[PDB]
Parts: sequence; C-alpha cells; structure tokens
Amino acid sequence: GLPGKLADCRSTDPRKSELYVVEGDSAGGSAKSGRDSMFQAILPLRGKIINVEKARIDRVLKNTEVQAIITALGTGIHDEFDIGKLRYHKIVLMADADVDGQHISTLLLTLLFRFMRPLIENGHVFLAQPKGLGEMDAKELWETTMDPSVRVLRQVTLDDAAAADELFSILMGEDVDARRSFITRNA
Amino acid sequence: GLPGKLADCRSTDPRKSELYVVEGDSAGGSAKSGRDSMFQAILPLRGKIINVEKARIDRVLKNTEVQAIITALGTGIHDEFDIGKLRYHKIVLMADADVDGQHISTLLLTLLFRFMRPLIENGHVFLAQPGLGEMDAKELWETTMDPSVRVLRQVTLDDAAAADELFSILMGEDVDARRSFITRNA
Amino acid sequence: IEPVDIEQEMQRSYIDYAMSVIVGRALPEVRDGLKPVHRRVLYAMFDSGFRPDRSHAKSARSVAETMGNYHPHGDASIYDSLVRMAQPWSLRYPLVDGQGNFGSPGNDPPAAMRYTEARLTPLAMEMLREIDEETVDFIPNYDGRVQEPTVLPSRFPNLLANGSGGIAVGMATNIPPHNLRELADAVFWALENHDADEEETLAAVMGRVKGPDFPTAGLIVGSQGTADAYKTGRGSIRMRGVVEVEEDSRGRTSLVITELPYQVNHDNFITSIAEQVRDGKLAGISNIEDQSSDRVGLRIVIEIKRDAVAKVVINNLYKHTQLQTSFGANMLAIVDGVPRTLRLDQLIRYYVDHQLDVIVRRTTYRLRKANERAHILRGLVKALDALDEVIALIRASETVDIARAGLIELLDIDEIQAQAILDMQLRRLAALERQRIIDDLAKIEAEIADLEDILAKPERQRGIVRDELAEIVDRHGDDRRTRIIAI
Amino acid sequence: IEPVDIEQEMQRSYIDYAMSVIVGRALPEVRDGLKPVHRRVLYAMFDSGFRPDRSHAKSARSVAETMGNYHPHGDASIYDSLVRMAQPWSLRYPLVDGQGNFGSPGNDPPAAMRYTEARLTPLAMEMLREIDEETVDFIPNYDGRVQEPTVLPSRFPNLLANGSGGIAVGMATNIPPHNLRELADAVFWALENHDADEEETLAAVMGRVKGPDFPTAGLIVGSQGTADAYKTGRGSIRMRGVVEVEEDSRGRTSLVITELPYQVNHDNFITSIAEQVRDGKLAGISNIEDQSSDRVGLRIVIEIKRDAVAKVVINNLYKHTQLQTSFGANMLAIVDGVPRTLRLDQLIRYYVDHQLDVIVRRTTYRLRKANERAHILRGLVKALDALDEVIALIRASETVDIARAGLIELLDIDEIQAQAILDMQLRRLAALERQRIIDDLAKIEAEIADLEDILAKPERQRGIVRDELAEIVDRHGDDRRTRIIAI
DNA sequence: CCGGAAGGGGTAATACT
DNA sequence: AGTATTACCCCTTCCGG
Ligand SMILES: COc1ccc2nccc(-n3cc(CCNCc4ccc5c(c4)NC(=O)CS5)nn3)c2n1
Repeated sequence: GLPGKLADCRSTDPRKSELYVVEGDSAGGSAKSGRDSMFQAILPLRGKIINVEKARIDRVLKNTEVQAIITALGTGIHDEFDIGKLRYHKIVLMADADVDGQHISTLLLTLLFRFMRPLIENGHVFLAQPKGLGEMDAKELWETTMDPSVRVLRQVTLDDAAAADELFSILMGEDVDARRSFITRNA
Repeated sequence: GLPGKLADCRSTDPRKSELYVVEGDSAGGSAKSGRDSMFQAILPLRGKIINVEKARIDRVLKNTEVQAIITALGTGIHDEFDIGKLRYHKIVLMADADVDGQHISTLLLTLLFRFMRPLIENGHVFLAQPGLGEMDAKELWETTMDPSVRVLRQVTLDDAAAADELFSILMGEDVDARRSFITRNA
Repeated sequence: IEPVDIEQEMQRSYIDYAMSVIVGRALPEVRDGLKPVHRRVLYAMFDSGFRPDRSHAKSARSVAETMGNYHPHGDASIYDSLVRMAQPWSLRYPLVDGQGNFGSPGNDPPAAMRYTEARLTPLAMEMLREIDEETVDFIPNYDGRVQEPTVLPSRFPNLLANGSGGIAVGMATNIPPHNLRELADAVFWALENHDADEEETLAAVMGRVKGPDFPTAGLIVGSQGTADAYKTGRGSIRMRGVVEVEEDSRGRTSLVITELPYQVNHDNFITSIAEQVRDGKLAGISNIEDQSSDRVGLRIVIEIKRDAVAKVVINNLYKHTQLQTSFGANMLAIVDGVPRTLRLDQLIRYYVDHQLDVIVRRTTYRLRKANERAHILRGLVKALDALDEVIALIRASETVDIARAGLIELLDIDEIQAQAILDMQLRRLAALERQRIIDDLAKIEAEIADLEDILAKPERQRGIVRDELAEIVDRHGDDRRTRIIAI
Repeated sequence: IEPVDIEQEMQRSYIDYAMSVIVGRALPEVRDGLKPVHRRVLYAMFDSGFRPDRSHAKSARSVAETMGNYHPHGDASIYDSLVRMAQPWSLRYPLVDGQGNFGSPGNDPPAAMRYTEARLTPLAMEMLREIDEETVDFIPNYDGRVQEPTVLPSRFPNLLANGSGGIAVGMATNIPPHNLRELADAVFWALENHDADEEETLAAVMGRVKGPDFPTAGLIVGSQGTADAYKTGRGSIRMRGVVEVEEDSRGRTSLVITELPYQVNHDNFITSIAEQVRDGKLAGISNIEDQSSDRVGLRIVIEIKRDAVAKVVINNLYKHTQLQTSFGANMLAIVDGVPRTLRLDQLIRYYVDHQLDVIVRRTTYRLRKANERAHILRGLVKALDALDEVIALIRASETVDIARAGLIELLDIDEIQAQAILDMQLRRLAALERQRIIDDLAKIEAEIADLEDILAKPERQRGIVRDELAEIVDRHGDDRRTRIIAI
C-alpha cells in the first residue's frame, strides 16, 4: 500500500533514505532523472494542497495528496502516530523559488505540524533551496540540491511549541482580522 | 437517464426536434449559444469516437462517448432497435471542415450504420456544412443553425450490399484492400 | 547543516506570498484600474500590433508572449483574464475585441486558446495612448530581457468605468462599474476646482455621479448603500433584476425576467428556482422555461398557478432567490504600492494627478525631441548657407573623418550636426527642399516655444487633459443602463 | 435539402483524410527528411530568431508561432514533436537544442510547455542554410497570410542521418538512422560517378555504409536484414543490447545491461523482466535492480542464482525479453508528393538532385542580385564622372522630379539608377569613397562573371555541392555507435 | 507500444456577502 | 457557494507493424 506516483529508493533501512517532496510531475521528472536512486525517493504532488487548518478532519482525510503523503510516510496521524514505522528518516520539501512555492511549503508545513508534530520536533523535516524546477535539467539540479556531499538544507526546528501553534492558527485559521493586523505590521 | 453533456431542447414531440452532434465542448458551447433552444439539442463529444468495425462489441459498448450517443438517441442497438423511441427525428452530424472532422464523421457514420441501420435507412441522419470554436453565436446561427436558411445533406442508401463492402474495406482490418482502394481513388 | 525555526520560515514565506498576492495579483491600480495580468496582456497585444487597424490574432500567440516576456505564470490564468477582459457582460467597457467562443453569462466555458482570436479595442488604444513617449515608467521583466510598463497611460478612468473585483490574502476588493459620462463630469469638476478641499469635492462628485452602472443593466433600489460606499468605501448596493407580467389566451399570466443583477450566474438561477419549486420554498410557480437566445437576449418565463398573484410571486422571488441580491462594494485599491480604502473623491483626485503627471512627462519628452531636431536642422542650415564651400571640402577631403574635422572648423559645428551633414542626401539640394528645410526649422522653433509655454503654465496642461478626456468621452460615450430607484 | 449517398460520402471523406495523413502528417519528404510539423517548427524557430547565436526561448512561444502562423493543430502535438526533435536517444543528430526536462528514455514524461525553452542547433542551421535566397519554394499558409517553405534546403542528408518512422493510413514507414560520415562517402561517390547506372550505384552505396547507426548504440547481429533493406526497402535489422558478466565478493554473478535496442522503452523492460520472473519464464534470475543514473547512463543489473550459467540466462533474455529486438525497416517516403518505397541508391540520388537544384537556384538568385547592384553602381559611376554637372543641375532644379529629368537628359540614365544617384549620400562625394565605388563595381562585375561561370558548367555546381557537404561533415562528424557483428 | 492527430476536468488557497 | 487570480496535473480514441 504505497502511493502510485511515488518513486522509491533502492535502500532498505530508513536510516539512510530520503523523500524529496515536489509539487508536480514536471519537477518530479527532473528530480528523479538527476537523483541518487539508491538513497533518494521522489514524491510528486498536485500543487496547492488542502488547508488542514481551514477544513474539517473528514475532508482533509479524504483529499488525495495528503493520503499519498501519509501512505508514503507510512506513519499514523495524531494519536496513532508511530515513529518506528517511518519509511524515510529525511523528508525534504523541495519547492520552486517563486512565492507560490513558498505558499505550498507553508501549506505542507501546516499539515505536518497539525498531523505529524513528532516528525517536526524530532528534526526529521528539511527544506531545500534550488522560475520553476521543471526548467532545471538533471546535471545542475543534482549539483545544487540532490548531491548529498555539497547540498545545503534548512532543518525545521521547534523553539517554543505554544508560539508555534499560535502563529499557525492566526496565519492559517479563519480569523481574517488577526492575519490582516499581522501582515500589516510585519510586512 | 440522459447524458450529462447533452443540452436538450424544450420541445416534447420528436417530430419537431433535432439533435446536433458536435465533436467538442468548445464547438458545443458555440453551437448552444447560437441555437434555437426550443427545438435544437446539442450533444458534444470527446474527439475521435471508437472504431466500431475494428473492435469487439463489449469494448465498443464500454466506451463512454458511444454510450452517450445511444442514450441521448434513447434507442437500442442491433435487433432490439425500435424506431418508436427516436427522441429526435433529425440527427445532424455536425463536424469541422478539416480532414480530422471528416474522419470523425466517417467514424460516427460507421458506428450508426453498424448499430442503428434503420436510423440511417429512414433518412433521419443529416450532414452539416459549417475549427468550430472560432465561430460565435451570430454566424453559426446565420449559416447552418437557422432552419429557414440552412441546407443539410441527408444520408441515404441506394444499395445496402455495396455499402457493407465499402464499410468493411475502409474501417475493417484488411490493410492491403484499403491500400489498393486509396491508391485507385486518389 | 543549518536549522531554521518553524515559525520564522512560516511567517516569512506566508508574508512574502501575501504581499505578492496583494500588490501584484488581484488588487487594481488606482491610476490605471488594471491588475498586473491585465496590464501585461494589454501591453503585449499592443506591442505585438494586435490593434483595431490590423486583423485579429490568435489568443494562443498573445498568451504565449505574455508568458514568455512578461507574465511568468500558467497559461490558463492569462487566457481566462483575457477572456474576462473580452466579455461584454463582465466589463462595462471591454478592453479586448475578441472573436470565437469567449463564454456565456451562464455555465458555458470559453473555447480553447487555439480557437479564439483577440485584438485590442479603441478603448484599449486610449488605455495605451502615447506610452512610448516616456509617459510611464518602465522596468525590466523577471529575466531582464525586455521592458514592461509599471502603469499604463490610462487616458480614461478605467478603475471607475469598469471596476475591479479581486480576492487577495487578508482583504478583498469590489469596485462597481460606472458610466463614462458621469466620470467625465466628476473629473472635469476636479480639474477646474483643483483647489477644492476633500469635503467640497466629495459632495460635488457625489452630485455628479448617480451610482454604479453595471453592464448587466437592471435596477438599483435605494440610495443608502451607494452613499455609504461613496463616502466610506464600504457599502451594499442592493440590486434587483427586471420582471414583467404577460397575459396568455387562456388567462394564465407569466413572469418574464429579462434582466438579472450583476454577477448572477445564468442557468444557475434556473436550477435554483427549479429546486426551490421541487423541495418547496417558492409556492406559486408551476412551470419554468428559458427562452433566452442569441437574438432575443435573456428571457426567463415563469408560468405561475391560477391561485397566485404576480406581486406575491415577485416578492417571493426577491426574498428567496438571486433575482434580488446585494453588491458588497469595497473600494480597496493600490496607491503608491500599498492597499487603501478610497472614497469617490480620492479616486477622482488620484486619476487627475496621474493624468497631470502623464501630460507633463509627455511634454518633456516631446520638448527634448524637438530640441534635438532643431539643433540638427540648425547645423544643417548653417552648412547649407555655405553649400559651395561644403561641397568643395567634401570633394577635396581624402576620407570621412578629415571632412568632419574640416566642417567642424569651417562652421563652428559640433560633431553631431556635422555627422548629419555627411548623411545629407543629394535630393535635398533642390530649391524646394532647402526652402522646406528653412520652414521646418521655423516650425520646430515655434513648437519648442509652444512646448516651453505649456511646461511653464499648469493651467495649460489642465486644459489639455480636459480637452483630451472630453474628446475620448464624446467618441466612446454611452447611455446609462441600470436605473436607480427608491425603496 | 440534398440527399447524400452514404458510401460516396464515406469514401470521399476517408480518402481525403487518408491522403492528408499520408502526404502531410507522418510520411517524411525524401529531399528534406522531415515531416511537415518538424519543418514548420524548425522554420518558426528560424524566422523568430531562436538560433544558437543568442540564448534560448520558451517553447510555448515557438509552439504559438507555429500554431498561429503555420501549423493549425493542437499544441500538444507540436510540443511533442519539438521534444522528440530535441531528444538525443530518439534522434541520431538532434535538430533542436532544448533546456529543461524533455523526458527520459523510460516512462518519464517531458516537462510542460511553460518550463522547457528551446533554440536551434548548428545542424539545424545547415538544414535552414540560405533559405531566404530563393533556394526552396514557398507557399501561403493555411489562412493565406504569411509564407512558409515547402521544403528546407537540407544541406546534409537528414532523412538517412536521423531516420523517420511514422504510422499513416494504409501504410507505415520506418527508416533507421545512419552515420554522417558514411552518408557523406555515399553522396561523394554519387556526385563523382554521376553517370553510373542503378546497379553500380546500389553496389557502391551498399559498400559505403556498413548499416544503420542508432543513437542508443548497441549491436546489429547478421547482415541479411540490412542488405535486404538496402536493396528492397523492406528488411528486419535484429538489434541486441550490450550484456556483460561480473563477479561478486561472495562468488555471485550479475548481468549488466548497459545498452538496449532502438525504440525500446526503459522502465517497461525492467517491469517486463520482473513479471516474467514472478510468473516464471526465465528461471535463473534472482534479483533485478536499476543502478541507472545521470552519471553512469543506462545500467540494469540482474543478479543470478548460484546454479545457473551466465550464457544460458543471456540467451533466455535474448529470446524472451526486449534485450534483443528487430527493426522492421520500411524505406517508405514522399517523393514529389507520392508515397514510394526506395532502396538506398534511390535515396542518395534524390538527395543529390535536391542539392544540385538548390545550388542552381541559389546561384541564379545571387546572379540577379549582383546584376542589379552592378546596374546601380554603373549608374553611380557614370554620374560620378560628371559630378560638377550633376551638382549644378540638381541645384538649379526647383523640385526633385525636375532634377531627375535633368539627370536623365544629362547622363542617359534609367529611372532606378537616377533614384540611386539622387539618394546618394554626401559621404560618397569624398575621393576615397568614389574610389571604393569603382573598386566595388569591379568586384561585383567579377562576381557576375564567376556566377555565370557556375551556371555554365554543371561540374562546377557538383564541386560546390561536394565542398559544402565535406565542410558540413567535418564540422559535425562523429564515430559510429552501433557495432555490426556476425551471427 | 511505438508518431502524429482529435478532444477534453478537476482538486486546492484567498475573503465576503 | 460563487466570484477571479493562482498552484497543479490524465486519459480515452485513430492510424500500421
Ligand atoms: C480534461 O482532464 C484533464 C486532466 C488532466 C489534464 N492535465 C493537463 C491538461 C489538461 N487539459 C488541458 C486542456 C486545454 C488544452 N490547452 C489548450 C492550449 C492551446 C494553446 C497553448 C496552450 C494550451 N499552452 C501554452 O503554454 C501556450 S499555447 N484540456 N485538458 C488536463 N485535462
């Protein structure tokens, strides 16, 4: 029971595996062409993913992309989360350099925080720094981000959980005013 | 009990109804905007319809577009065909003037001939003279969708047997026969 | 490896996306009234010559230019924006002249990019009037290969004539369309009364414009919503369709809806009334039909039951259905790059200021060009009065550079006009050509004097703005559609 | 209303569609070696300026020019053809230089039109060399607005160098790629032995080319299929991938397939092997892995159980999997708009006549241009010796037309040369520029003599064709990839 | 499964009434 | 829920061998 579009690695143990999450088949092809297939897995998405913070649990558990993400990860959600099942000990979100890539990264981070908080607090989530990733061919894409020896990744970390969920709520919740004030003062 | 893509008319009696079959939803919208909605129905398609003469019956009836054509026509296929239903007493196959339009028209004609022979025999099939998405409502209505000014080609049978031979050589699986035919008739 | 805090990256990325979506995605520009996608599409179509003089061009080509040079986004967004700009029911004054299947007011989608062909309209030519004369600022695009304008010259008030509704992050804007003649009257008042304070100009422009004018026509009932919108920016214009009763031979009466309020989705209204009849909320209605066509326009027939009155069915339609709804107008727009809620007087003043700046920049560019032309013509005529000596020197000179030095020494000439003298054609030596040269120098000097006078006096440029906008309105003016009535 | 016979309409419509698909959809042209879509894409990239001198351009833009101007078909088809032209594993000599994700030999799809940007290649410039010099014919496009070439100049044998397999109605063609050096040798023999008969030409060209050369390399076992293809056009070239045996530290062995036959889909061969192992047809293989990467190329490693022989497993793979396949060569191509099967000598001869007529047309056009330039320069020189008379006459002329008539009278000049001396710059008055005028007149006369000489002697034309082909092949030559071996 | 062709649907964020 | 900008994608046919 694995997602159909996932391209897995040849590594057996999870300790030396990587799951690169991309937001399209056009970027996924470039990523998988120029990857270390023995260690690195490519999971393509459909672009904008559902908002976990602005929807009910049934719908966010009905949407296809989040199902694919949790099946590729293999773990549980909320209380039934189990770290020992984790298929990849490194989930790298590799989005495009435009603002829409940042929006998709925010949506995915919100989903992970509200559903796989452990994954985040154990320091198992990374962000990659590559107008899109479908314009990059195999060689330089491998050279910058897919080469483990030279690549640089930003590891998501938690300083205070309380401020974390407070910011997540006022930024992804339904309270528009809150975020109006926030963006007005902090832009 | 009717296809979702079908844009039906408001008339009830089939005697004054007619179904315009188009090969695209862009052409479908262009035709529906410029039609007489009280009498004219629009049925869009998805491009090239399956080849009836080059496939098995189960695979043919599995295809969605031919099923939509059959249900919109309302009638059965083969022996159970009954002209009583004929939701529309005028089935106008309406395709573009390019070569792909002629191919789609031939495919639909062979499908109707194999599955709805009394439909073609009764003179209930017509051919239009218009890509179609480049026409808005105005000229579409003025040229071929206005009943009082439009002209249409009504399909008719003179000799059934020769028609069967021609259909078999053109749409069958005998490649060299159609090779000889196209070389002779070019 | 370097860690990043979850909250810091979260806020950052979301604030960057939000600021981008606010400034350059959906909110309109107060000076031009256009979103960046519309601006880029219009400029590409103009630069590509798709203009009313020329024939139409395939929309796929223009979308590809917008994508390759200007707009680094999906083709579907650019195409749907173009189709919306080419929609009579969505725009009071359409900016694009389209051909093909550009949609329907109901649920029909526009044809594909390969089926529809779009050119510009005369309104779009006033949109892009004298853009190449350094009127507006230009910036490099994303890859820096080509230049695109930050704003269009906008010789007519697009933001208020066509309105702009857009959803952004944290805020949404909804400006209703207006009539061009009322806008012209308001801007004329603002130009003549350029020293008026905010309250006086607000009262004057509220007197000048009656209210929003929608392409769908219909009716507006009441005035409190319109007044609140024009005085604060946040209002609720309660709009309603048009109904009429028709008598049949058997005595049956039917309501004939011929107009619907703004942004009401056709063929969804019909399903809604059918559903309300089925489940039962709109008792009194027996049959519903759409006689709407291409030749007769929107015409919905509702045949009601015998035990029913027209007034009660009409009131039930108003209260329960979309035959009557509200336009929640919010006048949010981008000024100096930031979002602000603006009343009508602020919009008129900002448009007038933009027009004055554009006229001043155009006059400065024309003056510079005339100065260069006059300088070249002066050097050329100074060479002309010594034609025999100049010809002798050009003959005796070994090469071109020695001739340049000789001419410079002979006629106190600077290298630019000497270079022009070398390029001077032989056919220019005919007496008529020399006389034309003298008279052209005189005319260019007169134009320089006139341009200097215009630059000196602001009343002159205000007069030019008034005259050009009056010319635009008279040639592209139309009568008001929606009739404002009382409660 | 008019009654239409079913059989007549069916036959007419299907004949029209079939003829269109044969002549102008899938069957390559013998002279150009390209299908109409490829020709149109190439000319669109050339006319729009997407050439190796400058940087790349978005593929969406090029598809848009092709669709709007030349190719009235879906953008998906045009983009797929462009990507195939930019694919190394699909074309022996790629014609388009692409950037982005143009796919993989396996099941990976190419990136979208808005992500890949493509320009031409130097070989594509040899394809479109001197097209503007009336070398090739031109026709109006589908809507009759612009002109497009029927055939590209094709300065090298693209049809045989890259091959063109395509499915049409009633017929399907398949031509394998070759090596540029071997084709050069064959065409050189054809040019030198221009009077040879069909049999001797066929024997010589068969001697010149060992066999088809595929971009995927590999092996060709036997020679009967290749020989029968070259003498009849219908053959069967059995390709076989490269298989090697390696040992492991534990004593295990694993077969490494580093090369596969032509048109064999990767990532489907591997799943085919896996399914055959699962059901059980190739007993002996224990595990399958794809060590393939961007840095090592294709590498399929299948490790074998202890109680098996590498040779028997290799033969099992050859017999049951896609490791060994056959090319059903069918040398079918379009000659003067007719589908015909051709042996190799016919292809060489057709390319030779194409090159000859292209050279003749180019030289005729150059001769006409040089004669016009010589006429202008002769007029300018003959007006130049009467310089003071001409200047004095132009001065006394009230109008330019009077000066023109006076020059006609004074020098016995025609209209066009009189215009030429009228528009003559003052820089030409200098002594050095007059000397340069006379010098270039002499050089242009010498060029006219040389071009008339080229028109006179067909041996000269054959020589020019040979030298251009040799220069092209030296510029863009490569070693042979596939090794032809015995059974 | 191969090379050109026909045709097209469907999720998601974003506020506000 | 629908309004307008955006992210993003798959899946049937025909046509020979
Ligand atoms: C129907 O279900 C699905 C499922 C998945 C899908 N995945 C991708 C695309 C899908 N569809 C796209 C289209 C419309 C075709 N586009 C017309 C066009 C014309 C010119 C150009 C152009 C595009 N693009 C440029 O960049 C410049 S030129 N219909 N479906 C699709 N559809």
